[PDB]
Order: sequence, then C-alpha cells, then structure tokens
Amino acid sequence: QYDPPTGWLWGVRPGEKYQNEGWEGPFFYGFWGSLIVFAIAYAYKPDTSIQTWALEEARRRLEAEGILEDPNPT
Amino acid sequence: MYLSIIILPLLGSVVSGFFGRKVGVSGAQLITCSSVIITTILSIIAFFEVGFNNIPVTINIFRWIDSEWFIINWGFQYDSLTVSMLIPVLIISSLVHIYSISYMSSDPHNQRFFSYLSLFTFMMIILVTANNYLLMFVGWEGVGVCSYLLVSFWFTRIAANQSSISAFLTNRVGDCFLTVGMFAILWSLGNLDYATVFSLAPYINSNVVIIIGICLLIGAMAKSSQVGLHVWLPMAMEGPTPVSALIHAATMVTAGVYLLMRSSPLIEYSSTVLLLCLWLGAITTVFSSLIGLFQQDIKKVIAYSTMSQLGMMVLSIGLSSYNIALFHLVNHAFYKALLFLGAGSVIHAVADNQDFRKFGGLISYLPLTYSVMLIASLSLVAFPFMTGFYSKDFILESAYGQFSFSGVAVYIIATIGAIFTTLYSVKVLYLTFLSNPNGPRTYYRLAIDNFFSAQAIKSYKPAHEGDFFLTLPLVILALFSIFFGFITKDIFIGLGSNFFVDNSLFIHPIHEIMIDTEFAVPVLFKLLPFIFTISFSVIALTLSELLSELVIYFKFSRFGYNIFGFFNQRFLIEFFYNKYITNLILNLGGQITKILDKGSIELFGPYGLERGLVKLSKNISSLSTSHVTTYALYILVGFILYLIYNNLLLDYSYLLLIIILLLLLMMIGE
Amino acid sequence: MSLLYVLLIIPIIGIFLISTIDSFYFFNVSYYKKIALITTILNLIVSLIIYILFDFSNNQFQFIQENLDLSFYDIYLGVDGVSIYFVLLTTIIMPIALVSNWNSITNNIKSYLIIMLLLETLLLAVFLVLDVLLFYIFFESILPPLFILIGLFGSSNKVRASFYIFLYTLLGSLFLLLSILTMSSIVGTTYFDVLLKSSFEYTTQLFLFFGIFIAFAVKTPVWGLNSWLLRAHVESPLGGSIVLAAIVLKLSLYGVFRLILPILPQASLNLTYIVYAIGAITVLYASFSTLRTVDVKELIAYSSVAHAAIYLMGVFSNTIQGLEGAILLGLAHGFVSSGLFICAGGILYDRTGTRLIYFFRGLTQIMPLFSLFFFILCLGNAGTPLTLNFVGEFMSLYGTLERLPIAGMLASTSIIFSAAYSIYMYNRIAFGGSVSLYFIDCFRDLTKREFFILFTLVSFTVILGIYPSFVLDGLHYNISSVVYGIEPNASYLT
Amino acid sequence: PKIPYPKHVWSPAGGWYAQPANWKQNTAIFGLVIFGITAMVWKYSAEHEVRHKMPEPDRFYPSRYWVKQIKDYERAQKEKQ
Amino acid sequence: MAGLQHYKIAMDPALVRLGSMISNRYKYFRWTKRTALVSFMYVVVVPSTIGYLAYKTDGLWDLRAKRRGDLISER
Ligand SMILES: CCCCCCCCCCC(CCCCCCCCCC)(CO[C@H]1O[C@@H](CO)[C@H](O[C@@H]2O[C@@H](CO)[C@H](O)[C@@H](O)[C@@H]2O)[C@@H](O)[C@@H]1O)CO[C@H]1O[C@@H](CO)[C@H](O[C@@H]2O[C@@H](CO)[C@H](O)[C@@H](O)[C@@H]2O)[C@@H](O)[C@H]1O
Ligand SMILES: CCCCCCCCCCCCCCCCCC(=O)OC[C@H](COP(=O)([O-])OCC[N+](C)(C)C)OC(=O)CCCCCCCCCCCCCCCCC
Ligand SMILES: CCCCCCCCCCCCCCCCCC(=O)OC[C@H](COP(=O)(O)OCCN)OC(=O)CCCCCCCCCCCCCCCCC
Repeated sequence: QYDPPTGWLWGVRPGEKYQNEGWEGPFFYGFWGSLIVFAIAYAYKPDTSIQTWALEEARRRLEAEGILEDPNPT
Repeated sequence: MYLSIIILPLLGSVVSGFFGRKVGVSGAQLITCSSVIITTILSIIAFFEVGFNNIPVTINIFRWIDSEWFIINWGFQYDSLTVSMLIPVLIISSLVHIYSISYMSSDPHNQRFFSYLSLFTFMMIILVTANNYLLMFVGWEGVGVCSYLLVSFWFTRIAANQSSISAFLTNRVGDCFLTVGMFAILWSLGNLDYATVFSLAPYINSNVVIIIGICLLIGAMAKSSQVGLHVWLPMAMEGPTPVSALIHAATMVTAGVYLLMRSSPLIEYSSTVLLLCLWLGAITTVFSSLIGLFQQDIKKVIAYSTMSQLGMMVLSIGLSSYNIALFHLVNHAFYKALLFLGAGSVIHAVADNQDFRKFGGLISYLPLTYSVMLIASLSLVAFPFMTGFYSKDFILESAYGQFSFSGVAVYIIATIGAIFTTLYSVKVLYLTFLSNPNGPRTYYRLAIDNFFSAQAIKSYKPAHEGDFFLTLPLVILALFSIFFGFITKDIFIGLGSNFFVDNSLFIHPIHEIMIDTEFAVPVLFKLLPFIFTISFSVIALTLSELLSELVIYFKFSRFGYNIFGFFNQRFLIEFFYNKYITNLILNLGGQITKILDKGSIELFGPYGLERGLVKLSKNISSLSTSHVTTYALYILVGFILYLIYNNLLLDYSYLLLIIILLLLLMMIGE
Repeated sequence: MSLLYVLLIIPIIGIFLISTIDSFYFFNVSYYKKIALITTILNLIVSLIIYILFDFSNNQFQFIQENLDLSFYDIYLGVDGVSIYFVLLTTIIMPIALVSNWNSITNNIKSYLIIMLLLETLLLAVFLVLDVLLFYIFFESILPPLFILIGLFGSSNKVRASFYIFLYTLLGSLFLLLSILTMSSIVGTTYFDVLLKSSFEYTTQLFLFFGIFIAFAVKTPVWGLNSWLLRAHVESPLGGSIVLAAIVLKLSLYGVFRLILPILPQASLNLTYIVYAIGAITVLYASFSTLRTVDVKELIAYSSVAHAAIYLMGVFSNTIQGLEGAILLGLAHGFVSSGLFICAGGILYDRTGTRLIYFFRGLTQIMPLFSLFFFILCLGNAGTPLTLNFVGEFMSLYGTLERLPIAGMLASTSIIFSAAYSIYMYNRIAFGGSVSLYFIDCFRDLTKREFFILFTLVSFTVILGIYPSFVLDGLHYNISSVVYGIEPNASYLT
Repeated sequence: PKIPYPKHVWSPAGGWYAQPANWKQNTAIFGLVIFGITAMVWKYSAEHEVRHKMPEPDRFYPSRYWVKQIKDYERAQKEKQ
Repeated sequence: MAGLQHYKIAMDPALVRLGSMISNRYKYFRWTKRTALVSFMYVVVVPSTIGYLAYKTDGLWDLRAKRRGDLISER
C-alpha cells in the first residue's frame, strides 16, 4: 500500500493560492527574462577570443611543415 | 550507443529523484531499472565492438576547461579496459536495482534511494569513460558524493552520520594527493589527457614519474581502502545492503585499482612506485583478513574480505601484470555482489539483525540463500576450477614467477592472508547455516509443529526466504561465480593474448614474468594454496560442533584475550586516528578560536587599543581643570620646552623619546 | 552618455524616485521595494548589453567616453576583460540581495533601499575607473553607507561590528593612500594607460608594495586581520552580508590586478614567499577555526576567509592559470557564499531567531528543499567538481604550486578541510538525528522567494562549473598583459 | 506498519509513501521524454564517434548500421573492379 | 525577539549562556605563560618556518618538459 502524494508547495495550504509579494514580476520577467534573452544573443555573438585567432595562424604555420596537410596547396 | 551509455543512468536518476512525486514509487523503480538495463545491454555490445574487434572509440563533445596549455574536454574514450570494467559495473548495478525492489519495499524513501543508485552508476561510468585525468576525477568525486549520500541514507541515525563523514573525509584526503598528482602532470606535460601522458611517459625525468606515481597511488589507496586510508569501508556498512553490495563491495572500491591500471603506461617506468604497489597490496591482505576473522557482524566480515581482494589487485599491480588485476577485479565483483546480496537476505530473514552470536539453524529455513554463499565462498577462497580460481590462484603464482625477495615474501604474506581468508569464510557459512540455533525461538517456529492454539494464522514468522526479485539476482550471480572465470580466462590471461594491443593496459618487456609463472614455478607451490584451503577448512570445521571448546580456552587466556581484541579492534588504526589525528585538529581549532581570535589578537589589537586609549584619553583630560592659573603654568612650561629644543640644538630623538615618555606616564594612572 | 556612465546613473535615478514618490501619491512600502528592484534589474540589463558588445581580445579600454575637459579630479570609465566579470557579478548579485531582504527589514525601508542602491553605484565605479586615485576614492567611499547600514539594520552587536569594519578598512586604506600618492608624485598622473607604462625603481617598488599590501591584507582579509569580517559579515543585515562577502571582498583582488601586478612586478616576485606564508597560514588557521565556530553565519563568514586565501595565492603566481583561477574562484565564491548566507542568515535566522548551531537538527525531515540547495552549496563550498568553485580552486592551486611548491602543497590541504567544515556543518543542520526537540512550532520549507534566490545562485555556479569558458574566453588576452617574465628563445625577436 | 509522517511537507522525490493515482500515466510520459533525449544523444554519438580502424564485414559490429563514419567508408568501399 | 516574528523555540538557558560567554570571551583574555607561548607559536614561529621554507626553496625546481638525463633541480 502507498500513500497519495501530499505536502504544501511554498507553504500554500490546499484551500488557498500562493500570494504575491510583488517581487515576482520583476524577478521572473526582468531578471530571468533578460538572462534568457542575453543567452540567445550570445549564440549569435561573434567569436573574438584570442585562442581561435591564434589556432588559425598556428594551423598555417604548422602547414608550412610536414605536421599538417594544406587543403589548398600552393 | 557510446554516449547513450553515459546519459541514460543520469536521466533515470533525474526523473526518479526530482519527480518522485510524479512517477511515484513504482514509476521510479521502472525508470531506474529500465535505464540501467538498457545501458547494461549496450555495454555488452560495446565489449564486442571495442574489446573483440579492437576498435577504440574516441568521442569529444565540447571543451570543459581551456587555459593556454590546458585543454580539458568533455571527451570520452572507449578502449579495452573501460569496457572491461563497464561489464561488472552495469551488470551488478542492474542486479542491485532489481534486488532493491524487494529490500526497500518497506522503506518510506524508495524514490530517493533509487535516484541515488542510478546517479552512482552515472558517476562510475563517467570515471572510466573519460579520456583525461581531470574529467575522470569528476567521476572520482562523483562516486564519492554518491557514496556519502547512500551511507547517510538513514540520516536520522547518528552513527551512520559519522560513517558518511568518514567516507567523505577519508576519501577527500586521497583526492588531495590525486589533485596534486594532476598538478605534477600538468606542470610537466602541459595537459593531463591520456594520449599525451602515455605518449611521453617513457621520456620524462624518472624522479618526475616517482612524484607523479606516488601521488595517484595515495589517491588509489584512499578509494580502494589500503592499510593507511582504509577505515571508511567497514564504517560505510551503515547504509542499505544493496549499497554495500554495489558501491562498497564491487564497483567504487575498484576505482583506485582502475586508476593504477589506466596509468599503467606511465607508472611502468617507475619501479619505486611499482615496488610500493607490491608490498602495500601485500600488507593489506594479512591486515584485512586477520581483522575479519574476529568480526561479529556479517557485513563487517565481508567488508574486510573486499579489502583483501583489492589488496591482491594492488599486489598484482606491483608485479607489472595489470591484466591479472583486471581479471580479478571483474571476477571478485560477481562473487562479492553475490555474497552481500545473499547476506542481505539473511538480515531480512530473521529480524533485520546481523550479529553472528545469535545466528544458527537456517540451513533448511533458507536453502537457496545458503547455496549461493557456498558458490560465492569457494569462488572467494579460490576453490579449483571456479571463477575465483583463475584469478586469485594466478596472482600468488605470478609472485613466485618473479624470482626476487619481494616476490617470494609477498607470496608468504598473501598465503597467510589466504589461509585466514577461508576461516571467516567458514565462520560466515557455519555460524549462520551449519551451527546450532543461537537466535530466539521466534526465528525457528514452523506451522508444521503445533505451538499456538488461537493465533495460528499469525505470530509464526518462520524466517522465510525472499520473493522473486530477491532471488533472481542471486541465481544469476551464481553462474558468473562458476563459469565466467573459466570462459574469460583466455581473454585476460591466455598466453600471448592481444586483448590490450590498443595500449589500454601496458606491460614493459623487461618487467614480464608471466612466462616463468607457467613453467618455472614448482608444482608444489602452484597447488600449495589449495592444500591450505582444503586443509584449514577442516580444522575450522572441527574447532566448531566437534571440539567447540579449544577456541574458548584460548579466548580466556591472557594471551588470547589481548590478541582477540586487537584483531577485533582492527589493529587499533582507528583509536590513534580518532584521538591523535581527528581530535588534534579539533583542539587546534579550539586553541586558535579561544587564545588568538577571541584572545591575543583582540588584546594585541582593537580591544587592547580601546582599553588603553580610553585610559590615556581620560588621564589627559584630567589635566584640564579650567583653573586659569593652572593653564598659565602650562603655557609657560610649553614656552620653556620650545626654547630649550631650539636653543640647545637638541637631537630630534630626544624630543620623540620625551613624547613617548609623556604618553607612558600618562598611560599610568594617578 | 556612455553605457558605463549609464551603469552609474540608473541606481541614482532609483534613489531619486524612492525619495520623491510620496510627493506624487501615504505611499506603500511595496512601491519602494519595487522601484529599487526594477532599478537593479535595468542595471543588470545594461551590463548584459555591454557584455554582448564587449570584445575579448582588445588591449584598449572599451566603451570609454572622451572627456577632454581636464580638471584635477576627473572620472574616466573604461572596461576590459579583468574588470568585465566583476561588473557582471555586481549587477547579478544586487537584485538577489534585494529579494533576500524583501520581508525581513520591516523598518526604515526607504533608508535600506537608498543605501543598497548607492552601494551599487559605488562598487560599480570601483571596477570601472581608469585611474588609481579614482580607484581609491570609490574603494573607500562605501564605508559610510556600510557603517550606517549595519547600525540601522544589524543584529545585537552591530555597534562593535560597524566600528570594526570602518576603522580596519580606513587604517589599511590610509597606508594604500600613502603608496598611491607616491606613485602620482613620481609619474605626475594615476591614469592607467600611462602609469602602467612607467618603470619604478626596485626599492621604490618595495616600499610601494608594503603600503598597498597592508590594505589588501586587511581587505582579503588575511588571518589575524580578519576580526572585522567575523563581526561585520555576521552582524550585518542579510543583504549587507551578501554584498559584503560577494562584492566587497573582491575589490582587493581586482585591485591586485591594477595596482601591483603591472607596476610592482619585481617587488611581487621578490616578496611572494611572504605573501605565500601569510596565504598558507590563513588557509590552515581559518580552516581549523571554522571547524569550531558555533554561529552558523560566522562559520559561513569564516569560510570566505579560507577561500580568499586561495585566490590571493593565485594572483601572485605570475602564471596564466593562477590568475584566471583567482578571478573564477572570486566569482564562484560570490555565488556560493551568497547562497550560504541566504540559507543561514535568511532561512534559518528568520524561522528560529537564533544562529547557534546547537539548536538545529534533522531539518531535512521537514525542509527537503532547503536541504537540497544547502547540500549543493555545501558541496560548492567544498570545491566539488561541476561547481565553478572547483575550476577556480584547481587553477588557483596549480599556479600556487608551480610558482612555489611548498605553499602549493599546504594550500592544497584546503581540499580536506573545506570539505571537513562544510560537510560537518551540513550534517549538524540537515542530518544528524530527527528534527531538533528545541523547535516547538514546526517549520515551513522554502517559500517561493527563498527557492528562487537559491535556484538562481546554484544555477550560476553549476552552469559555469560545466562550461567555465563563458568567463575564461574574456580573460585570456587581458590576463596575459599582467604576466611578468620571458622565455629564453621567444624573447627579443628580430 | 508504516511510520507516521507530516502531511504538510512537500518533497519533489515524493515523500514517505507517495504513489499518485496516475503513476502509470506519468511514468509513460517521463519515459518518452527520457527516450527522446537518448535518441538525440544517439544521433549525436553516431555523427561524432571517431575510429581509426574499420570493422571487417563479417564480424558482429552492430554500430555499422547507424554511424556515419563507417557507413561512408562501406559505401565507398563497395565500389570495386 | 527580533524585528520579524519567528517560530517559538525552546530557548535553553544553558545554551544561551554558553553562546554569550563565547561572544564575550575576548574581554577576559590575559597575558600568562601559557597564553604568551601559544600566541607566539601560532603567530611567529610556524609562519616564520613556512616563510623560511618558501624563501629557501623559491626557484629550486621546474617540472616543465623535464626528461631523462635532465634534473628537476633548477638552482
Ligand atoms: C609528492 C612527492 C612524493 C615524493 C617523491 C620524491 C621523489 C624524489 C624527488 C626529489 C627531488 C624532486 C623535487 C620535489 C618537489 C618538486 C615538485 C614538488 C611536487 C610537484 C607536484 C627534490 O630534491 C631536492 O632536495 C634538496 C634537499 O636540500 C636538494 O636541494 C639542494 O640540496 C643541496 C645540493 O644537493 C644544496 O646545498 C641546497 O642548497 C639545495 O637545496 C636537492 O637534492 C634537490 O633540489 C629531486 O631529487 C633529485 O635531485 C637530484 C639533485 O640532487 C639528484 O640527482 C643526482 O645529482 C647528483 C648529486 O646530487 C648525483 O651524483 C647524481 O647521481 C644524480 O643525478 C637525484 O638523485 C634526486 O635527489
Ligand atoms: C555539483 C553540485 C550539484 C550539481 C548537480 C545538481 C543535481 C543534478 C542531478 C542530480 C541527480 C538527481 C538527484 C536527486 C536526489 C533526490 C532528490 C532530492 O533532493 O530529495 C531531497 C530529499 C527528500 O527526499 P524524500 O522524498 O525522501 O523527502 C521526504 C522524506 N524526508 C523529508 C524525510 C527526507 O532530501 C533528502 O533526504 C536528502 C537531502 C540532501 C539531498 C541531496 C540530493 C542530491 C543533490 C544532487 C547531488 C549532486 C551530486 C553531484 C556530484 C558532483 C560530482 C563531482
Ligand atoms: C557617483 C558619485 C556620487 C557622489 C554622491 C552623489 C550623492 C550620493 C548620495 C549622497 C546622499 C544622498 C541621500 C539620498 C536620500 C535623500 C532623500 C531622503 O530624504 O531620504 C530620506 C530617507 C528616509 O527618511 P524619511 O522617509 O524622510 O523618514 C521616514 C521615517 N519613517 O533617509 C535616508 O535615505 C538616509 C539614508 C542613510 C544615509 C545614506 C547612507 C550613508 C551616507 C553617508 C553620508 C556621508 C558620505 C556620503 C557618500 C556619498 C556617496 C559616496
């Protein structure tokens, strides 16, 4: 035998509904909201890290030797 | 498939634990078992795909940590060794999830318990699938956290709280050494990815390899319970029995063994660490086996028995033959998951009780439960032509095969540990099934014998056995303890087997001793462990139920009483630990908070300045009497002092000393 | 109006609206709290816009606005990699600090919000100013608002606490001011772009180093100069404590990058064995001491001391890894210590009215959401992997070990004791028997507010713990500029 | 017997003896969510697995059906004569 | 007791008295033979020992790309 799932989420008794203190508006839409929007813009952000700029130069400089193979020789 | 083996236990653990309200108790059991079984099956295929056809599979997902030289990626790599260790890990985990369907049926926290068991499997799989040391260490810390949460599962019990802190902190000591070890890899090689460390291993400073090698052995020492850091594994038997079987007897304890085996292409070039591998593993065999003989708890005897098998793997690592250690790790895991799960039936059988001094009868009450022990016991003591025979009775021979003082000495040590191995094996078997009933009559009261008059339907409790879910893993594990050892002995031993030509494990040609093991060893020493095993069983079997009083005579002497307790108190490597290590730190913290922080640093600091300056401030103000005649005198004296200083060409140091004096006197009252 | 100047202006507009809205509407207190929260949200939104436009590999200060109307004391703002993430951490933390006190102030709410909003403008100004005197002016400007915050809204011993944090900081800063004035006299200017170009003589660098280090040691704090933290961080209001631990501790760390690494490299190299002895001592003495601390917030306050020693050892490693680890650990400690103070000072202290650990037991039985987040924050405080705390600790400790192995090993031992004190506290509160018999009333679990200021903090540490590249990508080129040394065959190309 | 437990405590793991009347239904929806991610992961692992050795045609290597690296090799290797 | 009403606790007088003694203990520290030695061990000797070892071994080693036939000792 098993019990039915019980418990009050956020302390709200089964009779009533969660009351809003006024922080929910700005926090869920201004704070988190802008944090998802920023995340979307970050996917489209150009990549300006020093590493990828350096790997491209490191590649050619390695292609001048026998370590790597030139896709477009000469 | 290769990456599905990764996420499937993770998903199963997330849904069961974070939505146990939604799927309920049975919903959680359905997902964790299904996700682990589907994952288990895919590993079996991966064994064929990778081990048998020799295709190592590289899978790199995205960079984890990228700083200049360190490029640690969430990369996974399948080779022969990681699929070797994934087989027992998934198989016993499948059998432990299924086994727990019954063991925890009365527990009020089933969803949480099954969530933990699937997270540990995910952390074990991450540990062995990683292609670098840093990502491996995540699973290393992962199984440690999963071990802590599963020991403390009954968190209202104070003694199981102390156990989980012992599990967490003792292992954390090992991880500090391991963390330092990865620093030494990073410092010398630029990164800590496997294909780099082992590509450059034969070429780096020998002293570096010792610095490297020692560190991860200490980390391996903590996670496999070696004589130094070994106290968590038996304390870790405060968790539910399947946790003891899965995490503390067959999978995680074998992480330290796995670390040395994956690092074989590196530590091979350091005999100093390899020699330290040998004797260390040799020591913990007699250390563990002796203590286990004098343990009253069934699980606590078994904990000492795991520590012994792992010690023989650590021993085998020192013999430059890591494949045999790999052979024993898989073989030991099955017999062990058998021994504990079947043991759990015994505790579930009578009263949730596990003390030897109140066990007896039960040979007919639990026929199947007894049978699986005997298969497991003989596999553990390496009875001829069994699963443990092909692994345990090959390490000992390998030690003589290396003809040196270290190789011969550890033989003697291991054989003595092997001698004491069968005694607790006998003690477990005899005192629970083949002995007189030492428990209350409630355990042994069948409805066939008329005892009660009215309450005949109930009040019997005749120590019944378990349901299907409890016995299906018991039967399945029995076959692995008979036929799996023989079937796979050619993959892992063979004569010139090429199962590891992908370099997964590495053996240097100068360190090979396997040829002498098969031929140079003398027949007498090859069959010597069997002679002791089949002999010392009869003395133990004759010392009980036949003589039964020679031992008590030894017990009540002064020599026996001191020996018995010493071995029962586990060599006292926890009394000096608790008092001279743990409480030393606690007193060091006490002294610093009470003498310095709440003490001298306040007196030789803000509090002293506040005391003194208020005193100094009040004395100076007392000279302000508002007596106009007294003020006139002060002006004149200040006038005279300024004339002296400038007219007499005074040293400035005289002036400053005078001011310091005037503060000193003013600092003094009256 | 540069984006950087927008950052300093929004919180000042919020102060204006907070203190004038009653002339346009008895206004409700909820209004003030909503003005203040939205104000910090728009400041976060602007800092996110800046980060999108920010370029990861530029040696020029970015988003600078030309003044050209030179005066004696002008405010120039600019941002590069080393300052960009401290600015983001300040803008993320302060909204969480505002919500963490939504219900627990109940008096002088206007004063609390104005002080909190002013602190945001000052702390942001610290990370954005392009002048060493400008740096000092903002590093110290926060003391009077900090002094009055503790005294207005602090606990029973808030008088001794507010004095300690004011006088410690001033006394140390006065020694930093002396060092800063010597620099401006020799160079004629404290502007970054021209002061870093200069070269100080070794003994000048030596005496410049003591003056600056005395201030940075009071603010780290180092062990033995940390009485103020024990008092202030505990007696402060919860929002104050979050700002004090997650932002104010970082000013000395960011100040090491702008005041000693570029101009005092010889002094830093020749004195590392003194910094490391103090750093090693702080790691052990603090760790042992917090193991015996009985006030839950003081235990969590004392943990900050131990971790601050680890990233203090990193910044003096002269290695790429140590410096990146130091910023990443300082950022990681900002989220995790903020969560642990909300757990202690916000969740436990509001239910019980006490912070003694003796009174807590078995809280998991009635409060499984608190324990779930508390454990994840106790793991992060122990440096467990998949938290940004591990990536920072490992990189910071690797640099410490490589620069000087004896200090690295000792600082490494913190892997044991951080775990030790973090898990031991966790068990005496969440585990370790059934619910404490001292509780007469039963307790409720996390409110929606408490759940979402913890979920937010544990999300930041975990996501950054799995992909720290988000932060490391914008530190690689700028961190490179502060390294001092040369390779035998790469130096002096021709 | 079952130990008494507070009814006011909400735990996401379900609590003391939680089993909702709709447990079978929810266990199916979550399984589907679990299945789809694995399919998403399987598609990833098929695309990005790397192997420097190719399995022989006769051997039991069930991955040749769904991985791209082997399928491209076998497709190209079929062109003989 | 505080500004915001909390739950009713069984505020044990003994534990309350213990937590006040700790907060007030700094006022009662005194210089004695014991307190001078402990305060001199922790503040001077042990730190100066680490400083001695750190000073003496600064630059003693480099592990970077070290090979056989090449030592770790740098000085
Ligand atoms: C967790 C480690 C577990 C334990 C494993 C230890 C394994 C052994 C390593 C020991 C080690 C590694 C550094 C450890 C820390 C580095 C990074 C830390 C860990 C990074 C994670 C520390 O050795 C140091 O010890 C110092 C003691 O003072 C010495 O410094 C100086 O001492 C005085 C002059 O010798 C000065 O007067 C004093 O001014 C210095 O101070 C040096 O011996 C050396 O610097 C290096 O040991 C090696 O050093 C070299 C040179 O000796 C030796 O080579 C030999 O040299 C010829 C004559 O020697 C021999 O003819 C020749 O045959 C051979 O070629 C080796 O044989 C071995 O000894
Ligand atoms: C590194 C920081 C964490 C990163 C990962 C964050 C979580 C990722 C997913 C983890 C797997 C899912 C875990 C679900 C656990 C069950 C749900 C639960 O919390 O129930 C609370 C349960 C409630 O379950 P309950 O249903 O039994 O509650 C009612 C009964 N009482 C209240 C009496 C218990 O509370 C507890 O009893 C335990 C308190 C501590 C909870 C810790 C749970 C694990 C948290 C994640 C561990 C992550 C390990 C990371 C390892 C790092 C490796 C380097
Ligand atoms: C970028 C460079 C910026 C340079 C500075 C520019 C200005 C910065 C702010 C300086 C002071 C501004 C004060 C703003 C509030 C003024 C409006 C006001 O009247 O607020 C009143 C408020 C509540 O009082 P009330 O509502 O009237 O009474 C209700 C009783 N039931 O009562 C209060 O709000 C008082 C709040 C406590 C005091 C403020 C915090 C301590 C400040 C110390 C002042 C000295 C240091 C100044 C530092 C400036 C910034 C560095």
